[PDB]
Amino acid sequence: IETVPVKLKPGMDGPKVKQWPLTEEKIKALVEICTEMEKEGKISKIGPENPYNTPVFAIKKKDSTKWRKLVDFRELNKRTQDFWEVQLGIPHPAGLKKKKSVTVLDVGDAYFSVPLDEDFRKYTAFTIPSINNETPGIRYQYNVLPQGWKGSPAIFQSSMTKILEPFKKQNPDIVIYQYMDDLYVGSDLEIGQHRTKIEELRQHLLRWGLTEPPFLWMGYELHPDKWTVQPIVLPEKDSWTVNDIQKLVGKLNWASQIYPGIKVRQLSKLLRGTKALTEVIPLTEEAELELAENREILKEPVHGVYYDPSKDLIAEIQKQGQGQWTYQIYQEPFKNLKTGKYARMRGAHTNDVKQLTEAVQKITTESIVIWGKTPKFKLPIQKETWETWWTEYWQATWIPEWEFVNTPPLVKLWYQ
Amino acid sequence: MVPISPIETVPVKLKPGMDGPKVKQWPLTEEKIKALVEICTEMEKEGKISKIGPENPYNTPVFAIKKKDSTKWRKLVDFRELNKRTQDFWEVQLGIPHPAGLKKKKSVTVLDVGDAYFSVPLDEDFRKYTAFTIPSINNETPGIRYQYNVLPQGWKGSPAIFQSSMTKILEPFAAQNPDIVIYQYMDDLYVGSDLEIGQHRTKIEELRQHLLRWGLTTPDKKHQKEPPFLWMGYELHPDKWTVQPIVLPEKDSWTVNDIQKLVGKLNWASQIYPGIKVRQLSKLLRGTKALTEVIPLTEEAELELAENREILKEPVHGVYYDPSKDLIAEIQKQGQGQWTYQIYQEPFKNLKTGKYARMRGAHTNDVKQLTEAVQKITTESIVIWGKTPKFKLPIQKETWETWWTEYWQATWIPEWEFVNTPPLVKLWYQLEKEPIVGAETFYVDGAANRETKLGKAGYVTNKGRQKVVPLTNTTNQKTELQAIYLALQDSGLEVNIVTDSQYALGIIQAQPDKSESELVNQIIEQLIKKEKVYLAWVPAHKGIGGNEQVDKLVSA
Ligand SMILES: CN(CC(=O)N1CCCc2ccccc21)Cc1nc(=O)c2ccccc2[nH]1
Ligand SMILES: CN(CC(=O)N1CCCc2ccccc21)Cc1nc(=O)c2ccccc2[nH]1
Repeated sequence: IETVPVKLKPGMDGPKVKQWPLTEEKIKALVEICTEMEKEGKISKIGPENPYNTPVFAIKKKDSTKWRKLVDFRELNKRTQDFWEVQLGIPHPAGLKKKKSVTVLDVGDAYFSVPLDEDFRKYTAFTIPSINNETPGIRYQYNVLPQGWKGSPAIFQSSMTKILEPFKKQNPDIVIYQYMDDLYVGSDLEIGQHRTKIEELRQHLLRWGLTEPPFLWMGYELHPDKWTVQPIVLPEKDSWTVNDIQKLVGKLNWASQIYPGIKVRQLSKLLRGTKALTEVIPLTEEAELELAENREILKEPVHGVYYDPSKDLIAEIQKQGQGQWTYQIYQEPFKNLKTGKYARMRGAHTNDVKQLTEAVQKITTESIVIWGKTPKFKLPIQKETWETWWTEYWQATWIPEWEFVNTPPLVKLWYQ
Repeated sequence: MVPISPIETVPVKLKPGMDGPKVKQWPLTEEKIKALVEICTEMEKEGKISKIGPENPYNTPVFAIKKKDSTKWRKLVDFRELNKRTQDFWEVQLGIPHPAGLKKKKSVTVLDVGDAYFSVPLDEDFRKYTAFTIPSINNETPGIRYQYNVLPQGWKGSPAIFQSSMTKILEPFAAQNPDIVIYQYMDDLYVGSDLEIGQHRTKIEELRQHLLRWGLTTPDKKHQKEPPFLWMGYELHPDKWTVQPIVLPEKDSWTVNDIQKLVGKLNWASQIYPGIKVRQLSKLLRGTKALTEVIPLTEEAELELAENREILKEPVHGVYYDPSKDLIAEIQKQGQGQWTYQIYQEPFKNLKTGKYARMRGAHTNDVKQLTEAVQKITTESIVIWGKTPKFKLPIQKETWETWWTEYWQATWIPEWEFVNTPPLVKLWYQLEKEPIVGAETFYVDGAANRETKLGKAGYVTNKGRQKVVPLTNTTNQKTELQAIYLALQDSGLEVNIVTDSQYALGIIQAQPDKSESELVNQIIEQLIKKEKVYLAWVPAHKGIGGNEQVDKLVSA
């Protein structure tokens, strides 16, 4: 009820970020949403004396019929003080990713009950644009902790810890993690009763709220114990063409950067001569040995692979065709913290961008669970194409950082 | 006395760490001083300014300027220093509406808010920063000191505060009269509606009445202007719009100045006149900074210019936007990385037009450019109409499907239909996914000496066919492409090519149909003639046979 003092990092001003164009329907939704928020005291109209701006848009959450307001606080979040005051930080729970089932709740509405520091409110300024600039953009700022702001969970953490307090006591085995507006609840329990337990949690937030949140009943069911990774695998053939062998040697040469003892020589020696690509080459016993030794090597994990919290997580994505995507997560090249693959994008087929966008969201979710933060993406898409379409497919309350890959990587084949 | 509501004051601050301006007052002529004193005296009576004590340390220079052929004076305050020290404001005036997004209105009235401007008070604590001094006659008395009580003309914050104040006043009136629309531009208000002129004039009077509650005045006797309106470089008529007339000069010689007015005129006209091309005229500015220089006009640009004037031969108009109808966009390929488009609702009536130009780069293809142009048009349409148009594109459905399924990058274009107006965008070649049975296999390599720039390129094949060619003034990358070129040159309609070049493969995997590299363009021309091409990559120096052999052959 009394504000916690909040400031920007030294030497940097508040965000000034251009609002990007919005469709008519997203504009109407925001006008409708912001009008109510204004009546609830959550936001207030602002004057020209506030130069600051942060982009806003509207989305529809998974399995929902109604618009939600999403603010992109990425610029503000970079510029806001790290709140290390009470705690350096939570050590990220390692047990969350080892849980059979993890459920993701939107608790974000809980933030709206806590007022925002008066001096800091101007930095939350955002603009509802008008079609064809026919009317002035409608300018608001936040009076309370905004969703998507890095300071919101940090500040509200006090209240949150007391609310969950009775809960961890009778359920000490449950791992609970908070990231932004999301609450991640893991357990090793069977699903049916796990689901009901989740329902129990929702009731806690209700009773405290009235002393009704638009998004709270939803949940996102995950199974991190069941997430599959991708060791390097080599073909097993009775018949090897010259082409087959060239690709193998190519794949082994690439893996050799990652794995120390990979040998291509006895395999390379089969390539002796100038031969038709489709000609079948019998494997020599030297070659079969070398191929077999390489398999053993590839079965072991990479050596000297560790996570450094002081460094960025980098996620790379390859489009493999037929709705299949591959990705790797690493801080350092050739040391992968995680690799994975996705064939399942839901009703997304004819749209590559929609598939990519969903892929990015899943990879970020997994990254939030494992390390407690978001990776920086390298996207196999032209900037202008991505920047045009991604807001149309975006279902998450947070947003990661991304860069674009303009040169097709050779390595896409090796993850194929 | 009828009590009037005060206009809410906007709090203003100087930039952090900065103080107000202190600037010397210029000496003025005796005749000038008399003028300024007269002006300031009435301005003081009106409440616009106030005399101040000696304690205000701040000063801003004041000038008097002579309007031509005449006796009469205008007062000018130079706020350049105060503006440097004034905080940033939100500028709502960024985007202007585009006529193509405006709606037909049966009636439109224009109101002059000039007098309403000075009823907008300036923040009390900020007034001291506006202090200025009228020099005394012969400097024999202390100069007269004034400060502003209202938004000074020429100050950084005046326009944004003014418009934001006006907007806040207008809000309830607009909200309770949804059947009219109001837009504010500078000193004017544009109030349109579809009401009959009688009911419309009523609502205007109601509006004049509403502004009166804040004491605000709109001129009674109608301004003498009637459609067309000249606004922001446009002509606005009740049923149609276009740009203000574009006249392309006749000139014996063209400088860089000549062409820049010309590119501006052309770019400006391109939003309405279909098929304008600026590339060649823009081409003459490449890496050339001398402004007075006269550049000889290529014949290729002459044809372009003549093509333009023929399009400019007669006036063309756009219509306004009808929300009840669909928005259509059609694209044409003009050649040389140029693209042109029309956006329309009904056939042969354009809302607007435009062009798109290829981004600078080493290699490209028409499908990527078409895709880019679609994104641009998509974005421009969201801005203007708040929605994505349906596209009419000169590319076959099957072509697009083949392209995006095999392209390494994720790509998408929104709802679109094929229109058959040549030239059609197509795929010129597609490489095979698997090696070709029965096709000859060419192992290629190239190498160069970094010092002597001497190199070699060639191939050896499974049929014992071989070539190696000596090269001068070349590089490793160049020799690697030449090798591939030779294999294409010397093979049949179906061929398998093996290379160790990561450079070459990176180029080919980008599927360029045209390049800045003459060598890449020759390779493309060869690819087009092939029935089937399979390109395989191997790592170099791994003792890969026939690759090893040709590597040795080219490194000698
Ligand atoms: C024909 N057309 C435009 C027009 O006459 N003017 C009149 C003056 C120039 C101008 C500048 C911006 C917007 C409209 C106009 C009618 C019209 N159409 C509109 O959609 C509109 C929306 C808000 C306010 C006035 C408006 N007027
Ligand atoms: C050329 N490349 C793929 C490719 O870029 N394709 C092949 C698939 C379709 C296509 C269409 C237009 C342009 C290029 C392409 C085939 C290939 N075949 C290989 O055996 C190979 C072995 C090692 C490393 C890379 C390789 N690449």
